Amino acid sequence: SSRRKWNKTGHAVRAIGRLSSLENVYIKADKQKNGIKANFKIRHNIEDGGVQLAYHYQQNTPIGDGPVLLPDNHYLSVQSKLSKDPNEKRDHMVLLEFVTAAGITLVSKGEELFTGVVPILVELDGDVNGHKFSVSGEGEGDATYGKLTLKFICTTGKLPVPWPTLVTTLVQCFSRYPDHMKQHDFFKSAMPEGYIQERTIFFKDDGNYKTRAEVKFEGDTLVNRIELKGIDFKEDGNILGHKLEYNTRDQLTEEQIAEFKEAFSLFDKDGDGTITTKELGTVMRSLGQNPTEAELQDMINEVDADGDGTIDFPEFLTMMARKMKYTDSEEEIREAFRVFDKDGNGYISAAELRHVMTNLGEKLTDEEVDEMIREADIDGDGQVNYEEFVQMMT
Ligand SMILES: [Ca+2]
Ligand SMILES: [Ca+2]
Ligand SMILES: [Ca+2]
Ligand SMILES: [Ca+2]
Repeated sequence: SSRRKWNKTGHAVRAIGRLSSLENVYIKADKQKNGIKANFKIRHNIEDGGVQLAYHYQQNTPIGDGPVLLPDNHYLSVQSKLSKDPNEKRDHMVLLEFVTAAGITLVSKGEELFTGVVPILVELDGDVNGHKFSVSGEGEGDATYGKLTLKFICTTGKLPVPWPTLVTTLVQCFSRYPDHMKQHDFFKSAMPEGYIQERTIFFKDDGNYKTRAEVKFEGDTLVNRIELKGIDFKEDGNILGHKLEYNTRDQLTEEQIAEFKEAFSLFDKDGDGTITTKELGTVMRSLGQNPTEAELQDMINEVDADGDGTIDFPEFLTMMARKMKYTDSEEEIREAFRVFDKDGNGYISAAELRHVMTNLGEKLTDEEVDEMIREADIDGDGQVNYEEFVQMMT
């Protein structure tokens, strides 16, 4: 019951950390190229702990002359699930993804090509630090639901980088745009003739990928043909060392749902099943921060799938599930620590933890605070240090 009070307060602090970061796929118009650009950050969990970040910069430009839709700023929100085919002997990846557009609060001819199930083919040739490879993929897309299902095989044998590092490179035309956002769908507007998609992908503390792809219909089939070049990777880093987790570790016990609901209720103080800017502002002040109305709006917008300007319960569950699927960076975890460690000395004291609990509205007398400090205090100094916090947080 003191482990329930860490869990709750921890989840709240994590929720605020999610709402204050930029996890989606940000798309903007690029009038000079009659297309778009994007930027986003991908997290690759490192198998023995930690996260490997990959910073993406993207440009798309139409292959044809016909007119295209240039969007207002918005984002795509991706849910990916990687798995293995138990009968496949070759080095491979099975991928299932659901992609939805959002970020604009409350139809081109190309879009007609996507109203049913469309076969897909993908072909990639790569070269990373001189290690060459090829990948072929096939499956289908159902843009009505933002859905893709694909299987990929490394046709040259063993893949010299981890599969997850290639997911972004391996058809954003299959995204589901909501009815109020159909005029911002560049990708389908450019079909059937297609677009060129280019990226540079920076793997933090390591090398980079450069990619160029052509995405277009070839008969009935939507084809993505790509070349990729990787340079400057460390032979012992996460990429060439194969130190990244493959598998989407996507639990969500009913128990975990229940813990997220408890943190939800800390925000949703009128119990109506949705969090407003007023409510989010209340929580953040009480934790020491002082956001403006604009920032609170932008925070909500980051996870506001229906665009009504509030975070409803299912939208909060979705946000929290994703925040637990991928590991936080050391900078992020330190930030969370600093919410508690108010004097910055590296130690959460009983006094500091009371101050946060008092301030967040809990009745908890000196007594139970102690009980909480004690629960987390591994080395018995009567305080919680960074490493004890990191553990209390998993
Ligand atoms: Ca509410
Ligand atoms: Ca909403
Ligand atoms: Ca302190
Ligand atoms: Ca301690």
